[PDB]
Amino acid sequence: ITGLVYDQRMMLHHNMWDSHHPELPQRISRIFSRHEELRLLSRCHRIPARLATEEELALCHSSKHISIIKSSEHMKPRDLNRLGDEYNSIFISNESYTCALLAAGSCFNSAQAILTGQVRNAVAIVRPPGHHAEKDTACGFCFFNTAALTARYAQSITRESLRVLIVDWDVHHGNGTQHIFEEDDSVLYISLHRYEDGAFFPNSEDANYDKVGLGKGRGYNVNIPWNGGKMGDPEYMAAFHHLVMPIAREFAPELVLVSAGFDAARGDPLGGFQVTPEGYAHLTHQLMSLAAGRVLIILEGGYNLTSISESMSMCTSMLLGDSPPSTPLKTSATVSINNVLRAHAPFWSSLR
Amino acid sequence: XXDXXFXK
Ligand SMILES: [K+]
Ligand SMILES: [K+]
Ligand SMILES: [Zn+2]
Repeated sequence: ITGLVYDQRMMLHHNMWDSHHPELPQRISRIFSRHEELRLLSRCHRIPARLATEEELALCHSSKHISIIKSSEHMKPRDLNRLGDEYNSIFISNESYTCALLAAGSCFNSAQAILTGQVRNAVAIVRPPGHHAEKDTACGFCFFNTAALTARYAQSITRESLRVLIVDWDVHHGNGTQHIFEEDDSVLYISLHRYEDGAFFPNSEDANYDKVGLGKGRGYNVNIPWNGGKMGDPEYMAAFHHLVMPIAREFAPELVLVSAGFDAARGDPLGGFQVTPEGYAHLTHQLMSLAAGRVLIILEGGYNLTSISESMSMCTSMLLGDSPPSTPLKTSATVSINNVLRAHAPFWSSLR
Repeated sequence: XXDXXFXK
């Protein structure tokens, strides 16, 4: 059985000064509608949304950060503008905190449904996104790091050191996820992202291939950065073939979380890449060979409404067991993949 | 508009 969580209340988070800001309420309703149209919704077990608790947010975030975002629930517009402007790329409304709680709690219920055996896998149609949120700050349209929190929540109901793989295929580097787990060998973070030597958001060398983790976490952070090319299905398939899947098999995770942004999709106004819905289906199908199929797909970014609706629907089709649907790499993608292989061969025998 | 992620 495949689980699905979606709650229209997450649409209430909005940009009161710029109604055309790309992190649109209708991102999630358009994805949900397309699941209905393609007759995928009726094939899924509907998992209820819920609010994360503040205790659960403290799995990854400081009490100061939690209390600041919480206080925005009661702010007047001038103070919402001032607070949001203190962060890198954040807008806040009075509903933002609640929606961020619903996004996280929905993913907790999905992870719980998988780990109690109610469903084999699941998809979470949630906003605002999470992967740029840091322990102490909001960032990049994200308030709390939903995927990072879900990994810790999964560990909290099974084994403190349960091996969790987070694959972040949003076109942006998940700086927050990397940092939260950078010293941790129980959570393997693998990010593919446009990088452009730091010109692409989040504009930090933290996203480069030589950032491999720290302390006992050394080797458990895998950055696959793209430079100088409009990447697409061939490049993402090659990165999965040479890097993501061999490393993941060696790690042997018990749960796979996908930070599934769809802004590397053909048509995305921010990403500039051309991964197709069929491409995302093949990526999902490969991940389903891990963790006895225990895969939770969490919406992150993705800003072309048609693109994200078709792409995420294709992912759910794969989770449901449908057959996957039916080219040389850009030369700089070969360079990137080889750079990551050189960086990580000391840690993963499958790369030697 | 000086928003890092939108490049606007
Ligand atoms: K990413
Ligand atoms: K890690
Ligand atoms: Zn993104």
